Formats: sequence, structure tokens, C-alpha cells
Amino acid sequence: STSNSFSDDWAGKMDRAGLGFSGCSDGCGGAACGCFNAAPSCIFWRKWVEN
Amino acid sequence: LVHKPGEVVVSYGGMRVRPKCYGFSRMMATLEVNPPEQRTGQCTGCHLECI
Amino acid sequence: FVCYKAGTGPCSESEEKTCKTSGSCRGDMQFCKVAGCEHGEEASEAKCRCS
Amino acid sequence: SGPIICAGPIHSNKSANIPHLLGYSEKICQIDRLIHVSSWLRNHSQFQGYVGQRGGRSQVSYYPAENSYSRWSGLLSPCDADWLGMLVVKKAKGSDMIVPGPSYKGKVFFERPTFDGYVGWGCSSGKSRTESGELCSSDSGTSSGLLPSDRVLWIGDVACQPMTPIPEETFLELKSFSQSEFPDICKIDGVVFNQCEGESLPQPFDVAWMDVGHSHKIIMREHKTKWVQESSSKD
Ligand SMILES: *[C@@H]1O[C@H](CO)[C@@H](O[C@@H]2O[C@H](CO)[C@@H](O)[C@H](O)[C@H]2NC(C)=O)[C@H](O)[C@H]1NC(C)=O
Ligand SMILES: *[C@@H]1O[C@H](CO)[C@@H](O)[C@H](O)[C@H]1NC(C)=O
Repeated sequence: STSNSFSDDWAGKMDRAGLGFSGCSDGCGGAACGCFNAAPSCIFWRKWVEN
Repeated sequence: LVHKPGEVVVSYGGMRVRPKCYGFSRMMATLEVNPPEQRTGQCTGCHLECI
Repeated sequence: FVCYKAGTGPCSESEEKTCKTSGSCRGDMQFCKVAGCEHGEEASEAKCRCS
Repeated sequence: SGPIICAGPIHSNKSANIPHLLGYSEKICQIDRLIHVSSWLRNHSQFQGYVGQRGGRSQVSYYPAENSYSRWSGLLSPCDADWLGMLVVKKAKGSDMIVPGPSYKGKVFFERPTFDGYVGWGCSSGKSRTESGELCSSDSGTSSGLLPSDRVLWIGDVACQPMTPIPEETFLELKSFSQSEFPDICKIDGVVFNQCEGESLPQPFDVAWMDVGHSHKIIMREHKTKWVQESSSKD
């Protein structure tokens, strides 16, 4: 059930950011994908709205 | 090999830049203050006539 | 706004007048926002804390 | 996590000499023993004594109290980057403001990355900051000359890395885009940034930033990062 996708690095802890949804997705593996193992990589993403 | 994710590269506006240090901290700054103070309250010179 | 020195108690009139009138004082965010504040941790033997 | 190479020395005597080192291994070893902070205190702060006995760089406290980069021992602090010759540390100028919020009572040294570089702030021998940190009050616990690792605070979570020079056009475009995306900010620590026809009272503002080795910093709100190892020999 872990949905808190904030490893003390995202910009969600701001006063001008606003509202959003902590989502995540999967990635690929290999030298071209960014890692050194043929396994899916954890890739987090955060979206919000501005004015 | 030391335990670290390695070097980090950030892209901004389609351009990839390799910074020296990456971190999030606070900093003293200023804000924009508009003191209009009734710029144009009410002032007009006109007249009325009958036809 | 009430001022008081830690360990000693209420300060005299000179320091509180300079804190309220000049603007080079040191207080919380409210005092820094309504009147201004200087927190450059300069050389000073003591400072009357206002809150 | 914890240690990287070894623990901290005992430092039985009062003040021990600091031999010069060239290899990366011994420099990392002396960084893990909190010797670089002692060297900085013996260069400009004239502080006699060592700090962080048997504590290492892992027990260093932080202001946000939730530092994810602390679990990654491979990341280098800005002080370590200055010790490695990457950047240049600036002296403690009285015209610079320090962001309040942490309790400096009982602390001996603390660093704060400013907008135009990196500055440090410490006290002399037998003194320590107060609850506000404006002056260095006397402390009985600082008379022994050995201070634990919890008395060292690092304002903000920031890590450094080797960089690559970039042309001036890209930097100018980035600065223009940054100053266009933030029309409310006018001045940062007495540095002209935008045109507002008037200065306002200081107010804290949380925003990320990055350095490219130039004079002023570049703040950015929306940014996408990517961690690559590349299996470099320097690591
Ligand atoms: C702190 O002071 C030491 C002592 O002088 C500095 O070490 C010198 O560094 C220069 C630069 O390479 C050498 O040429 C000298 O031989 C060193 N002196 C020694 C080792 O006694 C050091 O650079 C200063 N700064 C820091 C950040 O440590
Ligand atoms: C370091 O220890 C040596 C050991 O004899 C001695 O000179 C002294 O205790 C210390 N040196 C200092 C304080 O300069």
C-alpha cells in the first residue's frame, strides 16, 4: 500500500507547488536503460498544477 | 566500489547540464510590493446637453 | 509585540525602541514580515527577544 | 548508514599535527574521521581541539531531520568538495544572513550554502553559540577540547559532484528563463536579480538551486534528474 513517493528529494514540500498525486511507473533494464541488471527499474514521477 | 547511485544529470528546457553541486535549501529573498493607493479614484471633466 | 531577554527578563526602553523603529532587529517571521529584521548574527553581547 | 573506511581516532593528546595527503583513499579516510572540519577550524577559526570523536560523518545531525542522502555514504558534502579542490569556500562575511530555525545552543560549527558561494560559521576555543546563534557564549563542556558529532549541523541537504564547463550562451539562457519564471523575486542577499523599482522586507523562500562554477546561483522549479553510474574509475 505504500504511496508516499517522496524520498526526501521531490519538490512537493513547497508553498508554491500546490496539489498533486504521488504516482509511479516501471522502467527497462540494461546498459541502454541506465542500470547493470536485466530487471525492471523503479521510476517515480510527480505531477502538479501551477498558475 | 563506494555505495552511491553515481553522478546525476538534470535537464531543463531541453538542454542537459552537468552541475557541480545539487541540493535543496532555504535562502533569504525579497518580494514584489505594489502600493497603488488609489491611483485613479475618480476624476473626469464632462458636460451634458439636450437635443 | 512583547520583548523579553532570555535569562534576564524584560529589557529597557532603548533596545525595544531600536527594535520597533529602526528595523535592524531579530524576531520571528511575523516581526520580519511586518517591520523587518536583520539576522546576520553580528557581534553583540545580548539581544532582547521579541515575539 | 554508518562508517565508510574506519572509525575516528582517540586523539589522546591536546592537538595533533595534520600531515598532507595526495591519494584519494587517504583523503576519504581522513574525511570519514572528521579531520577536515578540524583543519578548517585551525585555518580561519583558530579553534584548538578536535570535534566528533569516534562519531564519524554518519552521526552528523541535520535541520530537516529527514535526510535520504545520509544513507548513501558515497555522496560528498560541499565541505568535502572544497577539501577535494572542486569549489572555493568563502570566508565568514558579516553582511551575510543566516536562515534561522535550528537551535544553535551547544553547537560549535555550522555551515550554510549562500547564494554566491559557500560560507562557514564557527566559534573560538571554549565558546559555543546560544539558542539564537548570534554570539559565542562560554560553555563548560567545550573546555575539554573534544566535542561530539551532534554539535555539528549542516544547513540543508546538498551533495556535490564533478562538473563539465558549458558555454556562456546556455548559462545566459538558463538565467533568463529562471528570472522569467519567478517575477516576484527581486533581490537575493543584496544581489540584483530583477527590476522591481523597490526593495521589500526579507522573507524566507524555499527553492532548489544548482551551481556551474559561476558567480551567482541559478534556481529552478521544474527539473528532471537522472542518476547514472557509468562505472567510472574515480569512484
Ligand atoms: C589550511 O591550512 C593548511 C596548512 O597550510 C593548508 O595546507 C597547505 O595547502 C597548500 C596547497 O596545496 C600546500 O601547498 C601546503 O604545503 C599545505 N600546507 C601544509 C600541508 O602544511 C590548507 O590548504 C588550508 N586549507 C584547507 C581547506 O585545508
Ligand atoms: C601531541 O602528543 C605529543 C606526544 O608527546 C605531545 O607533543 C603533546 O601531547 C601533543 N602535541 C601538542 C599538543 O602540540
